[PDB]
Amino acid sequence: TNFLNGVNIGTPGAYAFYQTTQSRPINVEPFRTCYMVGFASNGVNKNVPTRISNLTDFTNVYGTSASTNSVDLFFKNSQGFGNL
Amino acid sequence: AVSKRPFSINSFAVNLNIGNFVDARYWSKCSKIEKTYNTGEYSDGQSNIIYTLPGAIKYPEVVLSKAFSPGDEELINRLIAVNSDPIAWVTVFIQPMYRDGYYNVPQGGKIILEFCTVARATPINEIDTIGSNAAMFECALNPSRIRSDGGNINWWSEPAA
Amino acid sequence: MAVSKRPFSINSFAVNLNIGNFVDARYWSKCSKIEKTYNTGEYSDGQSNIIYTLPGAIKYPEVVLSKAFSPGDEELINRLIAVNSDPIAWVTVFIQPMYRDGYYNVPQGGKIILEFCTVARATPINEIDTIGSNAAMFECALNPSRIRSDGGNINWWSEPAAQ
Amino acid sequence: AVSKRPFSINSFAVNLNIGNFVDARYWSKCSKIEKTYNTGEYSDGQSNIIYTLPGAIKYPEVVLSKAFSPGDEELINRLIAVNSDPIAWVTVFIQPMYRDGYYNVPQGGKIILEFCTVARATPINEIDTIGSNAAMFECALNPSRIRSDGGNINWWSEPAAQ
Amino acid sequence: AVSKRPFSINSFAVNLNIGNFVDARYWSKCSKIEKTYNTGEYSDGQSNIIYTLPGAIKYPEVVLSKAFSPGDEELINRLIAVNSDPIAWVTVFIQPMYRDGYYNVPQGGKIILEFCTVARATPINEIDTIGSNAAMFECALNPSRIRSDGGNINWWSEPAAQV
Amino acid sequence: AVSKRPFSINSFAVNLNIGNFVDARYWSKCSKIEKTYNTGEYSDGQSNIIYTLPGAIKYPEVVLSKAFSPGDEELINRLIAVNSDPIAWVTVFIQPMYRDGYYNVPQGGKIILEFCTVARATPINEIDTIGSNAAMFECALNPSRIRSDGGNINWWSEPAAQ
Amino acid sequence: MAVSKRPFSINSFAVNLNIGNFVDARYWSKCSKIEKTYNTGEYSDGQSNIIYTLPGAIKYPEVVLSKAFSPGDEELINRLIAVNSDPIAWVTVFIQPMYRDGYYNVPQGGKIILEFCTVARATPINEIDTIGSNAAMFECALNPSRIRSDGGNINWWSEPAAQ
Amino acid sequence: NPEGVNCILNKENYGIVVWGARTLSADPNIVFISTRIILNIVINTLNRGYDFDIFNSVGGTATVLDNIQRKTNTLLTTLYQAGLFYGQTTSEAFSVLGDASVQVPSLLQQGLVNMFIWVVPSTIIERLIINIKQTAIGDLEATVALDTAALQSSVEEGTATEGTAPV
Amino acid sequence: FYGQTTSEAFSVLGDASVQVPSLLQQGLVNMFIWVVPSTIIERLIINIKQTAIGDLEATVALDTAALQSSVEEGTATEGTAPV
Repeated sequence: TNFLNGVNIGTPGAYAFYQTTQSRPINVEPFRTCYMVGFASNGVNKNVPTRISNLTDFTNVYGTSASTNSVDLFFKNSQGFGNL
Repeated sequence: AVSKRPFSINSFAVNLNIGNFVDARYWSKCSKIEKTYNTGEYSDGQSNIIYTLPGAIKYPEVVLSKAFSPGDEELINRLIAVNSDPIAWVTVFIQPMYRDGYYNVPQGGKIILEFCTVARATPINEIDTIGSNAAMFECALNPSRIRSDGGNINWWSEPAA
Repeated sequence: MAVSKRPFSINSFAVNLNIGNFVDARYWSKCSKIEKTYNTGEYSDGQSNIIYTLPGAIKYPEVVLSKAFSPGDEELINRLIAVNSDPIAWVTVFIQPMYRDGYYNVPQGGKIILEFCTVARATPINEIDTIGSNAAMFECALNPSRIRSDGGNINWWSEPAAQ
Repeated sequence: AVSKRPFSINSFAVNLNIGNFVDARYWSKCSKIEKTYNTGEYSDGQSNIIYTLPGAIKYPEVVLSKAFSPGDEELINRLIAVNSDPIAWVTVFIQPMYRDGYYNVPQGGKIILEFCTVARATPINEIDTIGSNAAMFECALNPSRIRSDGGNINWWSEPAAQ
Repeated sequence: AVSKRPFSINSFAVNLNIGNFVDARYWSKCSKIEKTYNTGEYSDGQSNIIYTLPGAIKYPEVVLSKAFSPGDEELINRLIAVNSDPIAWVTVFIQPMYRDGYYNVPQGGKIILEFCTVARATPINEIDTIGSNAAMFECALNPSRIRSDGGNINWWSEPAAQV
Repeated sequence: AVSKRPFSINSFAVNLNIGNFVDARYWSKCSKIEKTYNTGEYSDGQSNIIYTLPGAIKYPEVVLSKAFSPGDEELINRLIAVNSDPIAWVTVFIQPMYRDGYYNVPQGGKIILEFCTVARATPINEIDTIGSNAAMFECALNPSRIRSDGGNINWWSEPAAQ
Repeated sequence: MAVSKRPFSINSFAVNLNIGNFVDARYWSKCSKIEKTYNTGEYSDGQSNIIYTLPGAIKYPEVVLSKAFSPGDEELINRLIAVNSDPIAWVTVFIQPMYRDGYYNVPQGGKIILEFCTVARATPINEIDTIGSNAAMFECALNPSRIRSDGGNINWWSEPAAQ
Repeated sequence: NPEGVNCILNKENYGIVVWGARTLSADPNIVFISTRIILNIVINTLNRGYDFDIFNSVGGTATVLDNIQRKTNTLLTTLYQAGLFYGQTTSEAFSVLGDASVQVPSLLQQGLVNMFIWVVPSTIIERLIINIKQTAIGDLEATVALDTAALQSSVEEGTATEGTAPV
Repeated sequence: FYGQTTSEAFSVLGDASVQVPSLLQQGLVNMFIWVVPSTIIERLIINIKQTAIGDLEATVALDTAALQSSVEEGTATEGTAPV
């Protein structure tokens, strides 16, 4: 993420990439997290609280779920801060 | 015969209103506050004594100062930008008090320097890698008027109708 | 309230120079005050005898850098002496605030940048005294034209611009 | 209760490195080892309490002393010459030990005062033709850094990244 | 920490070439050596910021001082008479070294103040039958140029048309 | 190589010739003695360097001072009256010497400030009934020329037609 | 390794004087500390807030000699009073380390020599008290200008003068 | 280049230039020839210094070991002052252990002395990556603030490298 | 004498540690002196180089560095003398 772009390059020299969106992780302290108790048909993490990075990750892991709208609203309002 | 021990030099709290921003940072130092009168000389013709005629009231420039600490970037930008808007003004609030430690006991209102223009902003008084003094944010202001509105004791009341 | 963060000390800044197209790695141990000064004119509104102040004609006052004169400063002397000879060449001053203890600088925020500075005075030797014990002092006076900051998160100096 | 028994004022061995040559002599006395913060005053504006701001570290002057004896001629002639060379420095080595007699028991590394300049060299503290004290060689050093290198205990470590 | 110890204020040796006369006397003190730029204020019309424009370089007056000792009679006469000859001018040589005692170890060339005119010659700074200070012989000089040629550092290379 | 010592501040004796009177009183203090050059600025047109042109020589005012003692009434009157005669001049004789108590070693001639006019005569610097400093006679003089003739060094040979 | 040779005692040093062209035959039973002092300045490298000390302006501090005021000291007094009157005259101090049990000094090595010393103080009588029983002490304070050693197989104060 | 072949190129405006500084090692810690040269310089400086210590009597005090440690410290200090190591202090540069606490008398009887040294060699710049954003007119300062905060936080708490490597 | 100091110029040895009682009984006293006399300038050699326009400063830097380094290393005299 904006730091590994030059890792898979053998030739020495100056190279140019585009500055993408870099995620800023959260420091671990109370009340920086929200636990959503929901259901997904594919029991990937049955009764196991799993961290979610974004709506795309939620959809990829759990697929269809009635909590998708809630997840999207949470991420839109949190703007990368806080954990789900 | 003295009852109330008088105000000390440390007995005031200074706050700023920068344009539409109510800045919450407190300032550690301030210069003298007066209402100075410019003077002209004259004579009544019946004697050789030089008489003084007041005129052209002025409120001399006031230099606030504090310790330069993080979170002062907002203050720096606000004081650098205030003069850019002709409607924008700087207001200085001075609350007298009798603080022991953090136990200020304000009495009376707060003297207000209204309609002040920034004349100088000095975030860093100097730099010296061997120095040990605290870096000082300084700000020079030119007030236009003085009043007071808060608590019971009015401190500054100009002659009105 | 309570001092959560100790304020910057007078020693809490690192100063570097960009002389024309040269990037000088030397560090300066002293610098004068950094200001934005307003030249003032007196006026009246006609309804009162109070003298009102009118800002204008901004000026950033001269900044005097100083350091210890040591070998390897000959390049600095020559560059500072020659920079003003090129009308395109300017001097840039980088001041990084930090919280150093020894050699353990802790830089937070960007750096204040005095942009487009012209040399006004170069003094490799502040004084000579065969009996003195002070360190010979390299001095340099600069006239900056503008101040900004670009590096780290904290933008210390931001001049008012279109919103 | 008490077990490890603490250090005595005599529980250290002092050695010098003068320029590029290693001195084999020992010093029987050394002053305090200190890191001093020159302090500044300031106020937060919320109270009249005076706060102190640390800054401008310095390691104060250190005075070493030993018994003036034959064989200190090279020590003198080199302490005189250290400052003449801008590359030369004096390094002080202090090894904490638990000696009984000549049975020092070193533990931990040795504290090292690095980059010290000579401020004073006194081969003879005084002369008294009917005095009985031992002639005292003295040397004052202005150190620039302190560290610890040669052992399983880091007696001194300046703040660094990680 | 540090490697090369910086020059001290006592780390310079000062000599004079008075006209066609080479003087073996050494001076104990010298004032600061500078290259000043006189400055004019201007604006670009696009802003109210005052910009500084260098010009009219000047090398300020330098005051040498030494202990007034016998044998300085010829120095006094030469300094008094130098300005009487329009061709004659005074040259100042300043060599940086690391003197322990009489053990100077010079490195680099020497800073040469070239084409200097005498402005003041004070053999006796004052007289006091109760005073204890050494009488000071002072000499004020106005140099026209600075260069350096007698070593391997060259710390005053002025700008030149380098093809 | 510390050989001949340098002259000290106390290493001079000052005497006055006031008109036709050879005053025998010795003065304790004197100010600086120079040959000052007034200067103008110019350019050669081929550069932007400001060059200095000497001119209008001047010998700055010299302030002699001594302790006000009886017998100084003669000196007061002489200094007050010297300027009244356009032919009258004040001459200042400064003899350097290696002083030790009343022992001295005069070497070379004596600086002579020739054709000096009195600009200020202050018999009493100040009066203070609680003060304890010695009252000071002061005299300011404007010399016109400087020469040297008394001895075998002659260290103020002005340029002449050799 | 171990103690094979005992160290010098405070009484292991004989003090002699040369006063101008006079070789004084008297001995001094007390001499103060012998030192080389470096006057120190302060500086920084700009990379840290650590204070660095810069040596310079060497000086050998005043040395106070004392002895018992005895008859035959009149010539010594009259010489010490008169040394400073002659700008050529100097005082030279000769310190020979020995290992004397009684009058059986065992000199080893050369003699430390304080050269070019000026008299700053001469006290024939420290004090008077008809009830006192101490020996009257003749004292002299000397400001030396150099130190060396030339008298034997061991040289104690070799300067780095030898380039 | 990743296989240890250092190329020489004819670059216009520069001339003939070596565009490779890698060794033939598969060890990631000695990838660059500069690190190999730095280690060799340290080792050879120490060996030449100790050549004078070889064939020296080990007296009763065993002071020769302390002297050797002293000499090692001064030698490596000058190498740090030359600039071969990484850091801001000698403590981050190097460390030495050569006292008598690491000397076994059985080996000393044979004439063996063991000395242990740790160093942090300086690194180099091989490939430089420019990650530059193209902002709209007006939001330069806000975009810079946001992106800079994100990048600085990620680097400070070690999640900068956390992420896939493109291609 | 040649030297900035007496410790560079001369040295003496005449104490009792160098006197022999047998010779003293005959009336003999031995003194030992060492001195470094000053020398003189006999022949002065000018080595002057002709430089093209512009490169004087660079040529001077290079040549001066070489000459000073040779002198301080003592390699200046290591060579063959030309006539």
